[PDB]
Amino acid sequence: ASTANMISQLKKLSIAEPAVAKDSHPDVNIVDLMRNYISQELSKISGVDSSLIFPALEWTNTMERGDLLIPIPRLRIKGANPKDLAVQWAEKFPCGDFLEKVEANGPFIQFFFNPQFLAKLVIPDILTRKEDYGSCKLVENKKVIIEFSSPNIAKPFHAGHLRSTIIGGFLANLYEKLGWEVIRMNYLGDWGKQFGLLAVGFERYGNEEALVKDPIHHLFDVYVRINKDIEEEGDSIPLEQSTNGKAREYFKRMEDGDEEALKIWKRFREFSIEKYIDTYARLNIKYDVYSGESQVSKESMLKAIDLFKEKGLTHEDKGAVLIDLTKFNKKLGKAIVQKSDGTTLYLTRDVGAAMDRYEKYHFDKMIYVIASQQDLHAAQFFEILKQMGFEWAKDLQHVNFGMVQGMSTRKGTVVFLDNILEETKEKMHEVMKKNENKYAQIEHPEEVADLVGISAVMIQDMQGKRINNYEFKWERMLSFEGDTGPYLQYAHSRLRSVERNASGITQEKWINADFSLLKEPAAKLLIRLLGQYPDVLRNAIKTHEPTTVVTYLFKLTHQVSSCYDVLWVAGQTEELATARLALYGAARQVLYNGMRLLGLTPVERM
RNA sequence: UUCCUCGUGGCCCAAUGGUCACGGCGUCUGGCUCGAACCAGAAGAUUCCAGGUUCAAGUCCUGGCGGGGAAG
Repeated sequence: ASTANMISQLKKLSIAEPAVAKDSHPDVNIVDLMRNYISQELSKISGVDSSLIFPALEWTNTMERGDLLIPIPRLRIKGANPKDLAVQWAEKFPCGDFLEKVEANGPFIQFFFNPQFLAKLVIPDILTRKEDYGSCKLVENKKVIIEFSSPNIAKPFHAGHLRSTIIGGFLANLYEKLGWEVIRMNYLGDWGKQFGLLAVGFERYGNEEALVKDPIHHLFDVYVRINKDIEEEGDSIPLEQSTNGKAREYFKRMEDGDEEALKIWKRFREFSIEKYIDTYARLNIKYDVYSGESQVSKESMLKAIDLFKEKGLTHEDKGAVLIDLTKFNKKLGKAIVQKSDGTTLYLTRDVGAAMDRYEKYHFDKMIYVIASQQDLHAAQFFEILKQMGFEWAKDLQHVNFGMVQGMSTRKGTVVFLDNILEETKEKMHEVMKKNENKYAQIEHPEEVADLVGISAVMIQDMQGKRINNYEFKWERMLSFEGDTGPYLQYAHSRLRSVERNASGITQEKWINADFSLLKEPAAKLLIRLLGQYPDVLRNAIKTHEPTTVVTYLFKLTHQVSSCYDVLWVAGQTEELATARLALYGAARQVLYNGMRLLGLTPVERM
């Protein structure tokens, strides 16, 4: 046997334990292949079980320290001296065609993959599976429900709601790529005093004809004014006669039955959902079901109430049903689940909704993409499902995120998301016209500008970890130089130009290129880069951070761009021209994959 | 007042507990006779403070300070 054989032995090798081996996928992750190899070999040298070595292998910070490394201390070898072991094991390590070099360094052992070896396997793999390159089957017939955005249709959809939307869109695409069935659910906040306020407000300032001219502009004007009332008349006018109370009243009429209200409501409900469907689509998102606070009946809600008692979780307080979660967690406190008047509160509705979902979908996992401002709530909610004894309770997860600051209707700082997009599109359109020759070759400058701007908007948000807050600033959405959406778009766009620029050669020929011709440092760094996308995605699903992907995407595009200035595809020998076309080709495919994963839309020209 | 969360270069920000902290912006020097929305090079750090756990801390623990959030 030999090299093509070692690969087989390594692909059908579960050196990892029943737990971690479910992570080893030598077949679709070059780094895993190496993890296997390195483990098998280092075991033969060290005497240490390979299952102990595998998880001790770490991907490096920068590509200067190798492709993987292992901290000897981690192996916990009694009385040993890591620095010596490193040296010993390192100088004796079999490189073969896999590794380029193994070098001891302090208590660590670094492993430098052989770029040639990588090239021959990764590019073809990438060029062949294309949109499925990063893919990996991490789950066996599992269904997940991801509830995201879930806005209150009675309030302006501003820049702040961009977050729960794109994050949820991301997790959805990510989960699918790793083998999950995904239900994209928008849990619309469409049943309460808030809508009441909007309805009342429409009587006060609404104008049926202006509504038709531009529903949204008018409705916003309505929202604005009616809200000035609640503010201006603070604690004066007695409830029944005040605006606020008048709003609560309108909701009563609905929750009561008033066929008159349930009509103006349903009218709004249908319309809003239509307006939303376009917006989400403009962000490459298509919900499977548009649920909502309304969709959870008093049946499901009360059935839950009984369960709280049935399990001895509630206590009576002057007619109100409460739940003191202290027993379970001091920080959780007490929660009102139903008030004296009988009205079940939102904490109870959420539990209803939950149970309803488990019944209808029998999901293996449900992800709640809410904002950090609902941390306590989310926690209580989860705790309750636990103590209710639901098996699935343990399959619920809350993915939070920081807030976009600088959005206030009463401060006039408010700016709708549809407009943020639009305004950015126009700006991107102008920079696009700065280059006549090129601009001329674009068929739909408008469509493309909007794609470019959206990438700008999305990336600037996904660059840092969800948890981080950030100040709304137009310059954040309008920048195109440096690490910005436009940067990725331009890289993708120029890699395509290079392709078109050499139609003379086609993909089929790329896969069988003489990869040995990709020996330059720049090409090596880029090759190594290419084989990490698979690890990136799997790590992405652990951190649930768009930034996990975006960070990679820039290292990739950065390296690509470096290469772009030294490795020409044009004016070369057909042999070298095909070699680099396969390199840039794969690079483009990976960038394509990642961008889509994040929810952006690659552009061919800009 | 109680709880949570963030604090990394002048500004934004990354990091599996694993070595001498990744990028962008600003700024300095260069490069337009397959896309310069770019590239090459330079300078800028003790990762908020006092400690602690650990072979190893930006990362974990306690407390302080500051911003944000939540509860009362």
